[PDB]
Amino acid sequence: QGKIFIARRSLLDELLEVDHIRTIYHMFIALLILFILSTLVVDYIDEGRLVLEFSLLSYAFGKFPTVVWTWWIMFLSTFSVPYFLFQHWATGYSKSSHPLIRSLFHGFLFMIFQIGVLGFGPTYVVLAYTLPPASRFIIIFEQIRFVMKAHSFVRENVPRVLNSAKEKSSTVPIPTVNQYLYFLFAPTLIYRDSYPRNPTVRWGYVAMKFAQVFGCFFYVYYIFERLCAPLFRNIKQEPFSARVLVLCVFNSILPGVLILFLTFFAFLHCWLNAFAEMLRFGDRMFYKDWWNSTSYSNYYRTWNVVVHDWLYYYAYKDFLWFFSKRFKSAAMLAVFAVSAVVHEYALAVCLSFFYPVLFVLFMFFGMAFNFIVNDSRKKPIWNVLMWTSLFLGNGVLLCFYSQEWYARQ
Amino acid sequence: QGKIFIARRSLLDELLEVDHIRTIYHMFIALLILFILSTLVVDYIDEGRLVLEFSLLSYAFGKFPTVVWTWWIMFLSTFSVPYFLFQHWATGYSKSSHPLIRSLFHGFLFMIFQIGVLGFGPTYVVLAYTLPPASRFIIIFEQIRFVMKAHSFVRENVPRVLNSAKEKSSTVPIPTVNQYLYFLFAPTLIYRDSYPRNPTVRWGYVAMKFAQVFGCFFYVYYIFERLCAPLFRNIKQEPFSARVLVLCVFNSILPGVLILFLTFFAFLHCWLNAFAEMLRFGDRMFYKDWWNSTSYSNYYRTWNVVVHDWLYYYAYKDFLWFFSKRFKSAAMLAVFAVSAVVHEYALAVCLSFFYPVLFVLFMFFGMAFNFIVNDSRKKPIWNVLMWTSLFLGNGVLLCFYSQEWYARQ
Amino acid sequence: QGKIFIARRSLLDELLEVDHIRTIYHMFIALLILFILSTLVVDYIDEGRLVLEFSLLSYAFGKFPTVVWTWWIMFLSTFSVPYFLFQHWATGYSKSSHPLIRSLFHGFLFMIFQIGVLGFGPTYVVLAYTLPPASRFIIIFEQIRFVMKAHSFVRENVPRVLNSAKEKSSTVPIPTVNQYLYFLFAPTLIYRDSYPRNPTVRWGYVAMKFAQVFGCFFYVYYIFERLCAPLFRNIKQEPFSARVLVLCVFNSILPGVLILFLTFFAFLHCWLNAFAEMLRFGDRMFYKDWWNSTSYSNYYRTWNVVVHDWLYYYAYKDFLWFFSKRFKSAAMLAVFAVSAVVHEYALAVCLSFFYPVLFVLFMFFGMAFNFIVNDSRKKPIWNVLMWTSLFLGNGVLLCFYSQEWYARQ
Amino acid sequence: QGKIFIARRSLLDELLEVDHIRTIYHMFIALLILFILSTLVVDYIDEGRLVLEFSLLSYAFGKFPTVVWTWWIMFLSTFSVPYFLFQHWATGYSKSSHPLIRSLFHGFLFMIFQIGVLGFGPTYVVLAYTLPPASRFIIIFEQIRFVMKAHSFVRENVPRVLNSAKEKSSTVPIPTVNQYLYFLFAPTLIYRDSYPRNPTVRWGYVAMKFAQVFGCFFYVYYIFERLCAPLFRNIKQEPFSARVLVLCVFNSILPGVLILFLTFFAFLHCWLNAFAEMLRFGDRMFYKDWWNSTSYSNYYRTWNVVVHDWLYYYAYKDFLWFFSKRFKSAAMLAVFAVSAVVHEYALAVCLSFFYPVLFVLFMFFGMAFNFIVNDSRKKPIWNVLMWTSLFLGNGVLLCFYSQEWYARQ
Ligand SMILES: CC(C)(COP(=O)(O)OP(=O)(O)OC[C@H]1O[C@@H](n2cnc3c(N)ncnc32)[C@H](O)[C@@H]1OP(=O)(O)O)[C@@H](O)C(=O)NCCC(=O)NCCS
Ligand SMILES: CC(C)(COP(=O)(O)OP(=O)(O)OC[C@H]1O[C@@H](n2cnc3c(N)ncnc32)[C@H](O)[C@@H]1OP(=O)(O)O)[C@@H](O)C(=O)NCCC(=O)NCCS
Ligand SMILES: CC(C)c1cccc(C(C)C)c1NC(=O)NCC1(c2ccc(N(C)C)cc2)CCCC1
Ligand SMILES: CC(C)c1cccc(C(C)C)c1NC(=O)NCC1(c2ccc(N(C)C)cc2)CCCC1
Ligand SMILES: CC(C)CCC[C@@H](C)[C@H]1CC[C@H]2[C@@H]3CC=C4C[C@@H](O)CC[C@]4(C)[C@H]3CC[C@]12C
Ligand SMILES: CC(C)CCC[C@@H](C)[C@H]1CC[C@H]2[C@@H]3CC=C4C[C@@H](O)CC[C@]4(C)[C@H]3CC[C@]12C
Ligand SMILES: CC(C)CCC[C@@H](C)[C@H]1CC[C@H]2[C@@H]3CC=C4C[C@@H](O)CC[C@]4(C)[C@H]3CC[C@]12C
Ligand SMILES: CC(C)CCC[C@@H](C)[C@H]1CC[C@H]2[C@@H]3CC=C4C[C@@H](O)CC[C@]4(C)[C@H]3CC[C@]12C
Repeated sequence: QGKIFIARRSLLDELLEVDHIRTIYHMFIALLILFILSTLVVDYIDEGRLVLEFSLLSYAFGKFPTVVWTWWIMFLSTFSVPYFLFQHWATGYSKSSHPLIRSLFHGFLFMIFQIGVLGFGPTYVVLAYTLPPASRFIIIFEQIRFVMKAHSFVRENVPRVLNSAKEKSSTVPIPTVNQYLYFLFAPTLIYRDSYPRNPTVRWGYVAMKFAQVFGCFFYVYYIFERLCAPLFRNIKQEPFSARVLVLCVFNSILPGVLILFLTFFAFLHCWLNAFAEMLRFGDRMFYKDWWNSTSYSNYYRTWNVVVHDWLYYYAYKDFLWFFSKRFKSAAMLAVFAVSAVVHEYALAVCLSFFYPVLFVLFMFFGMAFNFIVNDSRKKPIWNVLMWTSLFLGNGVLLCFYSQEWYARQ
Repeated sequence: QGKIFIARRSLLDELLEVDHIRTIYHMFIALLILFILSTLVVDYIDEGRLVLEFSLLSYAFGKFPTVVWTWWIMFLSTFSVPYFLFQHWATGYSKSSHPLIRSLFHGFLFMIFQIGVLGFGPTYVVLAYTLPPASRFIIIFEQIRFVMKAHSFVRENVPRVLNSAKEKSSTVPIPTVNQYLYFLFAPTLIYRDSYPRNPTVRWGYVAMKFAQVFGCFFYVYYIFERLCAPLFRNIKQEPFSARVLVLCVFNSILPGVLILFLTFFAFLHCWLNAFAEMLRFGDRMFYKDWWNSTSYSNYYRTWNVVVHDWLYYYAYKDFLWFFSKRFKSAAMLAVFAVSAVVHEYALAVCLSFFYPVLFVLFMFFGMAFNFIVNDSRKKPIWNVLMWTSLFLGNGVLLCFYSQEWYARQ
Repeated sequence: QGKIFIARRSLLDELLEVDHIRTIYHMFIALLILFILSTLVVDYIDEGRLVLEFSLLSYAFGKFPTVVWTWWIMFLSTFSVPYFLFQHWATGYSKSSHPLIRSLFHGFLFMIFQIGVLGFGPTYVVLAYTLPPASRFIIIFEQIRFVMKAHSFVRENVPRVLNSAKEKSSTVPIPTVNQYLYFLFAPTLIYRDSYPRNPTVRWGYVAMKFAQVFGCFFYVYYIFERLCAPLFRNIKQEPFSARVLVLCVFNSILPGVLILFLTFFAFLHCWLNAFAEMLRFGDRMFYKDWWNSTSYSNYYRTWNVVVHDWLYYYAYKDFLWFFSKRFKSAAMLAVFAVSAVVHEYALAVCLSFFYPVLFVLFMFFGMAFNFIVNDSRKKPIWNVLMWTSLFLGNGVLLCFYSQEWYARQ
Repeated sequence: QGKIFIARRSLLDELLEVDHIRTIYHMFIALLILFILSTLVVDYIDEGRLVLEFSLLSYAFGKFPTVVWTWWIMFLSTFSVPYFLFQHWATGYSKSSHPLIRSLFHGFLFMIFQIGVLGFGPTYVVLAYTLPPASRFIIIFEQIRFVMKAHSFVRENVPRVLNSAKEKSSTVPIPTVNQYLYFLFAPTLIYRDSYPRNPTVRWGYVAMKFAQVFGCFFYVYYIFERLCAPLFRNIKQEPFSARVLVLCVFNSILPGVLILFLTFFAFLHCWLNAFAEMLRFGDRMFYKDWWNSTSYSNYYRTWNVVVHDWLYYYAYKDFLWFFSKRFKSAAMLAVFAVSAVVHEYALAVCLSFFYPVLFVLFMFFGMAFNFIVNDSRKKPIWNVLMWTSLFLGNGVLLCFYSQEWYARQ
């Protein structure tokens, strides 16, 4: 039982040298160049000399030093406190000084840490110090990382000591500082001990990926500056829903499709592969072929495997363990709820306004796209119906939120 | 020396079942559905119940009886006259009734046919009897077809009779009229006798291809409303060239790439393979792998093979035969001159206005791109600069021609 | 039992080179020239320089785009639906998924196709969308063709599958779609597989036949002006039935015999042999020697063989199979009823007026002539009474229908 | 030299049992019946009871007894006088009582007989006794017969005695009364002695032919009564040549074609075969296949052979003998002149009015159709051009003459 790690290459890495997929890479590079050329020409003819600095990224990433030290103190807390609270179980169940009291005491001491440090601290600085929207996503992303890393650490290592406590006069297994610190930078949220590793670090591989991530970040910026600038920055007259909403949703698809592809490739594939090569890591199978998946049969699992496995093993299966067996119902509702609640919250903090049609779109449809679709469907038309729904869902998302953001200015 | 036919499949047809490119097929199907849904919703809320007749295709495909009018007279003339004039060499050089004068007499009669009946006839019809754009294109496209088919027939069969005439008292080779007629519907412009043929015909294949061509034609129509209509039909105020032109070119790039991909797949693969399957034809190498091609060194010989072969074998090589040896300049400029004038002729007749920037764009840059890039460079950066040049070239093409067409009213 | 095809030539084609019947060909050619010369001289002295457009054919062959409109939808439907419904018996009786109900279900679907798409469809088109006479006749003629072709396809191939179904675990015979399509253009309404075929095609033959059919169509047009126009177009005064009717019938006999001979030669021989040569078809016994035939005993089976065979094999013999044995009365009246109603239907739709004297003339006399004359009489006096009956019958037909058509305005 | 007689059957007699030409016989019988039925019905509804006697034939054949005795006295004169004048040469050149005087004396006695009896006598009775037009043709026809029979008798038998006169003490050959009287009823105008004869008279053959001649005569009457009655008996108003003349010529073709066929079959073939069988006669090759002849190459010779041979041997060849050799000019003009002069005269006597466009049509065109056509032409198109010219020539003839006849009443 549990996830088992096998030394594999990433799917898209081996699939980017077929000599037909490398074309699409070059097409997107060519479109990056043509975006840059267009923006530089337009900005040159509008003003005097060409724009030196971008000016959006200065506002978007505003008070950066306060993001650096709040990340540092969050990193120091999640490194020190969970490890020290678990190292307090060095005695643990060996002497057994009245069990049932100390177990739930240290359990409550873990919970007050989880809420007190990561619940308030990250939210307090972003809300109180009036940080800008793009810069706030970094703190919230890293918050959701470290709360997962801490709970994963506690949930996996407790079974070791709790099983080993039955054996009398035996050496208790406790994780060391080195391998836990290694896990806290690793690109997977499952085990603590002896990950499958590669022989040597290339260092040219990590350089090319970090260059692609940089190129992707600029692409995402230029997407919002040309695809989402002209029609959201400008509009303010005859505030009616007669036809303009359908066209605003329609014209926001083509930006949304590229944003979805860039946010995948930049972060999920390219950024994690770079850290998986820089720091020795062998699995690299953290996404799968969702491209030809039946709608939401594999798409749920195959999109992010690292965060899916987190939810599958420690939220879904632990819920099923707590209720023993036989539901396939409110357990499925609870894992969809917590996933939607984490998203709506993360988005709500950054723009400081609420209006989550996102939750209704994740709650109503996220159920609909699993219960009335099934996994056994094999017809290719269902891939079309997935890709229709994904296109429209993301287009409606980007439209309504960027409308709402510029509406409050 | 001449082209040698081998029983192959179209590379995309072979490659479309690899399970990653069938995604891209479903991506474009899904975008068609979302384009149809968007247009039907907008039309419903705008006017009445829903769109009954499309309104654009009614104007564009206007006087269609006077196109069938044209095509059938054009088909009967190009079937009857070229073969009958060549079959009149049955006596040929065998009798030798004072040769050299009768040969040039029949050559003159064939030239008078080519210019008077196909060069002047259908172009007089479309200009004299007023026809709308997209309807004229059928007449001029099918005109250029039958001019090539007629020239291909005579030029290949003259060497047979002349070589057979060298050795006197022999059975003069004249192709039977089932052959040539088969060629007149076959999807290649090269040989007469014994093409490679498949053993059976599927007919489910051709039904799927004509279904796709029917879907592509609509896709292309949907392109003109939801993708181009707003920015061309509407704009009529403040006639200045300050920032609007660069924006209009940039906004017209993204429809452009889709038009280029749809006109490629629909005609060159799907429609042409449908005829290549319905009729028994075995070669089906109408286009090579031009996706992963070096920039402009080989794009010309891998984009459209059937037209390239016609040019390379009958215009280029015949010019090199006439000038004997060693130019690679007069021949290069001659074939470019023949192709670019015919393209300008094709696109100048339909809209009845001239503005041949398309000619100078193909002449000036198309030379450079052949000569500065070379076939010796193998680095992938050139492929990026091909896609950059093709995206910009097509975006400038569609923008400027539409700007000019809509400006004449 | 069924018809057995043997490689023959058309009897007239064989007989046209006997050197005395080639005179009669030249007699009718010479009369065409003298009809053209007479009409051109009259038109010159009457109005202006000469007749530019014929004026009758402009009205008669009126809205011809909405006929191609019809024919192509009708051709695609009768090609696709009948074969696909029959091909759906690929599973057939081999699987035996509860037979007797699915067989009648597909039989019902085929009946709904036959009535709704061909019985009601084209007749609705010609009546709803107003069309002139001689243009409607094309739609209803080609309608009746595809109804017979569709019925002939199913009725011949059902015995194959049922006899093959008796012996289980065998390769179910289903005709390939090159066959049937070949049949759908072949000039006979009987078999599917392996017709007798000639070794080569002449193409000078078909050019001569289409030249003759083109000449015959005009001959028939020339008939309506110089032969009928004066006595139908003009007469409008003193509405009495005193002597004018007998004179009008007598004057309409001599055009009648020419119309009967031209409609025979042009369509049944010349046009049908042109298709029988252009396409490879070997039988060509579309009509026997009905010239020297006993009066009405065998005229029916020697006049038009392709329609007679369809009736005799699929209407007459199937009715005798259904009623088992011994009637020669119910079957005779049934086939007469089917033919006379279809003829009246064909001639009632085109002029939109009814007056079915043609039905009672075929019913009352056509019975008598079959029964009183018999196949046993061999005296030449009966042949005289056939030609007397046919001359009078056609003269009364043309007179009364034209009288009625010209009277409705 | 001279015509040589061979025992042959008539061409159309053996050709009327092919089983395809017998059809045309039955078609013309069927049209005879339908003509009779139409006329009897029309005459019944117009008047009281149906017409008992025809009434036209009573006027047409009026004073018949005076035609009988003038024929009798003409027959007695042409039998008695030429034979007695030639029997006066029983001495002839035997005693030779001053030759050169008696030869030209008896030659002048023959000429005064020829002119005095047959020139005046026949013309005198028809002009003086005011006989009707149809009845006059009998006297003129029989006049032209007996003048030919008499000149043929003299011209052929003179060479016998004139050659035999050189031999001394030899029996002179003189024709007997029996064989000359036999010749005077025979259906050929060439020899006097030992015609090729058949074994036995059938008597059923002559009965069938005389029945056909009677049926043909009635057909010719009904042709003039229905085809030439309604439009020539009636018309008298707005006497202008604007368009009516072209239509009157056009509508008179179809009568003219049947008149030409009936006057051939009735008289030439059927009437002569009847007398050729009744009275023993073996040649019967007095017409040939003119149906497929090149225009006026064989038509001149092949139409009537009996009257052609008369002109060829005794007018044309005797003229060529008198001028020795080498003309092919005024001899050809003279034989065309005498032939045209005999026709125009015969037609002029019966209607008593002159107006011969017939002579201009025989003189101008009869030359044109021999000198500029030639005999060596072999293309089938020339048969069409003959049959066009024959149709128009006879149609113009019947129109203009029957117009002129009713114009003078
Ligand atoms: C003329 C045209 C076919 C150019 O390609 P091309 O004529 O085939 O080029 P060539 O075959 O003459 O050049 C041969 C050289 O290319 C190189 N080469 C490399 N690979 C080669 C290969 N597989 N085959 C041939 N040559 C190759 C070699 O150096 C070779 O040298 P060689 O002379 O020893 O053979 C092409 O421009 C044309 O006809 N039409 C396109 C123009 C047009 O329509 N533009 C519209 C606007 S985009
Ligand atoms: C039904 C129709 C084919 C009549 O001909 P038919 O059905 O072939 O006549 P049958 O073959 O049934 O009659 C057979 C009898 O004819 C006789 N007969 C003579 N020669 C014969 C031959 N060569 N073949 C068959 N029968 C022959 C025999 O007595 C034979 O007797 P049998 O029963 O022992 O065979 C014909 O009327 C028809 O279908 N359509 C024409 C009607 C129409 O459309 N009229 C429009 C107005 S004109
Ligand atoms: C795409 C085009 C610029 C091009 C690039 C490189 C090489 C070639 C040929 C000549 C070998 C072409 N030209 C072509 O393929 N013409 C045929 C078609 C075509 C395309 C556009 C036009 N014009 C509107 C000019 C005419 C024909 C393709 C789609 C339909 C037929
Ligand atoms: C000539 C006709 C009355 C006739 C006599 C005897 C036997 C038959 C067939 C049914 C075997 C027919 N019918 C026919 O041949 N129909 C086909 C055509 C036809 C003729 C007339 C009409 N009408 C205008 C009723 C329809 C079709 C012939 C010429 C064009 C097609
Ligand atoms: C069904 C309708 C919408 C027509 C869609 C036509 C589709 C099938 C065509 C249009 C353009 C085509 C693409 C052209 C470019 C490439 C790049 C190459 O490296 C992989 C194949 C791929 C991705 C092609 C696959 C098929 C394709 C996507
Ligand atoms: C700044 C630039 C370099 C970033 C571009 C990111 C590129 C490499 C990413 C973005 C989306 C990706 C694509 C996502 C969808 C598919 C469909 C699948 O069937 C084949 C791979 C393919 C075509 C992927 C290949 C790589 C891809 C095109
Ligand atoms: C009162 C009735 C019986 C008289 C009818 C006379 C008939 C028998 C005559 C009149 C004209 C004749 C025709 C004249 C023309 C030709 C053309 C030839 O290539 C075949 C014979 C044919 C077809 C003849 C056959 C017999 C014919 C039809
Ligand atoms: C070229 C144009 C004017 C079309 C003419 C069609 C001709 C060739 C057709 C029409 C009617 C036909 C005729 C129909 C009747 C018969 C009677 C038969 O016993 C001999 C053949 C014959 C005489 C046919 C020969 C060919 C024919 C005359």
